[PDB]
Amino acid sequence: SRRRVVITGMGMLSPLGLDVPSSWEGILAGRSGIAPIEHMDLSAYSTRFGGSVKGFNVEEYLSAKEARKLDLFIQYGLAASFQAVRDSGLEVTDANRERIGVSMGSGIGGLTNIENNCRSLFEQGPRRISPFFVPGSIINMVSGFLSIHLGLQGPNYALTTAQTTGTHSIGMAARNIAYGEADVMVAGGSEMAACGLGLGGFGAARALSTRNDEPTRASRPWDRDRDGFVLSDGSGALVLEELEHARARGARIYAELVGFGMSGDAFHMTAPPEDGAGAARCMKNALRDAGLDPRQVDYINAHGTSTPAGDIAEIAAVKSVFGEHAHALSMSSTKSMTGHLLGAAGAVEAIFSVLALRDQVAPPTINLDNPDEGCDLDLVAHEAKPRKIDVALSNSFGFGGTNGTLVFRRFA
Amino acid sequence: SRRRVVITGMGMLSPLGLDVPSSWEGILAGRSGIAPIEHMDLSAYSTRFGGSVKGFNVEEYLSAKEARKLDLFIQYGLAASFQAVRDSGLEVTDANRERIGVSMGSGIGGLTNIENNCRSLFEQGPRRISPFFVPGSIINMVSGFLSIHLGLQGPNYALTTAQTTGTHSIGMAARNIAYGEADVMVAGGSEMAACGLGLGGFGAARALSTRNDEPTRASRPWDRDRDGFVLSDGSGALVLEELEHARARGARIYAELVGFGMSGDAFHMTAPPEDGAGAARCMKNALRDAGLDPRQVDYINAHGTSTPAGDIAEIAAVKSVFGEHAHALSMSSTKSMTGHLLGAAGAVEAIFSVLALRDQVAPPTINLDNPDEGCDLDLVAHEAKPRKIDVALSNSFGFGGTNGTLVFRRFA
Ligand SMILES: CC(C)c1ncc(Cl)c(C(N)=O)n1
Ligand SMILES: CC(C)c1ncc(Cl)c(C(N)=O)n1
Ligand SMILES: CC(C)c1ncc(Cl)c(C(N)=O)n1
Repeated sequence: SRRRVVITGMGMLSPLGLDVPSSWEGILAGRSGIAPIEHMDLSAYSTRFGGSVKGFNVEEYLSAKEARKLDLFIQYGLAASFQAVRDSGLEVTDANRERIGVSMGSGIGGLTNIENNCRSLFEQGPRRISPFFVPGSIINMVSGFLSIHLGLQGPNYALTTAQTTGTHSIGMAARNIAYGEADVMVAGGSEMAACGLGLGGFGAARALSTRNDEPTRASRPWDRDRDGFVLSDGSGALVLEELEHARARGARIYAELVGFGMSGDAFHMTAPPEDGAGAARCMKNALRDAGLDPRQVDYINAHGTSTPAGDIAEIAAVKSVFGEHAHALSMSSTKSMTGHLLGAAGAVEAIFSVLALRDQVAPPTINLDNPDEGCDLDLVAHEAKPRKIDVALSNSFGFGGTNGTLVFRRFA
Repeated sequence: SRRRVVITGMGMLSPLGLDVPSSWEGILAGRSGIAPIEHMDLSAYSTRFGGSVKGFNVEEYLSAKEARKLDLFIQYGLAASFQAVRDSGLEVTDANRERIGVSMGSGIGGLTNIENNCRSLFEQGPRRISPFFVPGSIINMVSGFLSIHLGLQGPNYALTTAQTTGTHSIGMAARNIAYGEADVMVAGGSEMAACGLGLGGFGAARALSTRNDEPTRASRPWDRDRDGFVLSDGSGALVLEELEHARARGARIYAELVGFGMSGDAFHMTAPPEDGAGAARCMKNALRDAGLDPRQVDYINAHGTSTPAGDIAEIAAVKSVFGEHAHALSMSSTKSMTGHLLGAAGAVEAIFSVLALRDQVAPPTINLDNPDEGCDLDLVAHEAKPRKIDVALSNSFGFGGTNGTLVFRRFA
């Protein structure tokens, strides 16, 4: 029968820091991680800024021999995973290695490496493709390399559900533990899509903010002057652990994962329905999964991408699920500060939701100068709001109409 | 407890055929779908052959306009999925659409689209990248597009576990149903990596057979003259359905899905351990999941890729798990005929495992002219073997040491 799941360790790379505490300090101070991109020339592009990871030292985590063969998204995923496992205090042994698995996902994976090898192929021929091209680029190799480095022999897989990846990865890893398939899972996501194909492709879809002259103001969820999402890089990883297994080893427990919901919009390849019907179905699934009255929800980490249709669909979904209580909870988009980490969005946002619980503070939605029509909830405009938070919900919505909701609560 | 899961519908594109019965007819006749790749200059490449889908007509499924937006791997996944749903007879309604979901995966995703958009970007700059590049290339768009087309509102996700994708997708979809998160799932995988990037990428790792003179003899699992796997394209989709749901509407049931096993080798990025210890844990996990003794297994659809180390690891793993029964079961690699469909391998091989049960016949391992050292199991060399099959296993063992096993049983 279904076991309880707690969070015992967290790890992160974000545009705000090279770990969780540094990222969280940035979140609570309303700091932007968005800046013009330096790692390539973007003068031909309609968007030239993003949330880059600043000063990432892979030689804190991996031999340079290994690092040189792995896409940045794998390096970022391993870094966050290593942080999370160290943070957990968990020791891997012959007695437990079969019971510890990994589910680290990505939306796109090793686009930079694939682009770079495509350029080699076209200009120079196939003999110039890297021998490490496949294992260094495909999405499942965060899970793969983490298992090899730590000796994890439990379920080993990867999700790819676009902007919902991190939320799905964490939810389905919790189900693995709940149902007895594992006692521990390392789960989350990683993304580094900031190459010509990534910025060019989202640019071709007119999905990105073009606020090149004021990048820190570009990401403005629910603001009347929003003009698309900001592309950001990084990773989130959590150690999920069965409750009794955590208790038995004296683990520090951050929070309990009580609820997971999924749904499909079955509406449009890229656009959310205006009424947020699929998002509402997904949150209701999650609240019923957690055995909660919707009034128990104190804080929502919104998807809040700063798109015209996405931001308003989320207000419509929260109002439909929570009714009058929609005016009592706090909802914020930390994408106002971090931008959109795509496959890693749900992973860093789950961590922010757990830290909202630990610290009893709703993070701000920065740049919310002029809330749009009907965006009249507590969106924690501009400044962090200390408040009672027993239950936190993290939402993600993705291309394909794919929705995920995670429900966390304080653990006593 | 747990609900029972049955197979009510199947769909396929393979190198042997454009549907299940044509593909299966090729399998039982020992036909090869391997040939030199056409409409492509592979002069500078060390491998110039593989398993192409021949004569695929996407306009049987999609309008020309909707097909132009989607990578070939997505088109192939949608063709298999539509076939599977049609085969099942299922009627989607407002009363059941929240209980019907999708988990169709891919190993490598939209390399063809990535190539063609790289060409545009490198030659003409980012403003010539297709607007549909991102939503038409990402792995979760088979699940996305299928959900939108059929109005499926159930769990909507995509796995990417390299060569294990199709096996994991089907197994985790079976869990969704068993644990009451869905009544119906469409599950499996699709792949189209016979672009330069796939032939070039696997070729740079020297993972491919280079038997260009005789492509049909290239894929020769357990034969002493094997020299790596053969790259192939296509898709497999199953309709998985809760047993009472299937009985209530009078569904034709092909077989029961009784077991799902996962493990991680935690050994190496691309090569299995010599003794196949991970593959052995995974098969034991699958049989435990099914409450079956190894003695009850009649038929194994091997991973059987035609790599020197992979093939010998699987023999060791089967001898370890099955002991005095390892010679009584029959084990074959249909990759001897189809080549290696990577993420779709596990999907088409689950369908071949179900059909082995329906028709009481072990498909052949063609090209097994000279079994290697210690490859003395019943490998069904050369020709199909009619026999008793109550229980059939399908194994997938991929990059990152990620393992999956499905256990199917006759239903009556
Ligand atoms: C199994 C037989 C009846 C068959 N032949 C061809 C096709 Cl394409 C299909 C299908 N499921 O769409 N089914
Ligand atoms: C499985 C059933 C519904 C089906 N689907 C597709 C085809 Cl092609 C046929 C047929 N050949 O009459 N029958
Ligand atoms: C990229 C190469 C050097 C590499 N890096 C890390 C690992 Cl863990 C392995 C492996 N054991 O398969 N190989």
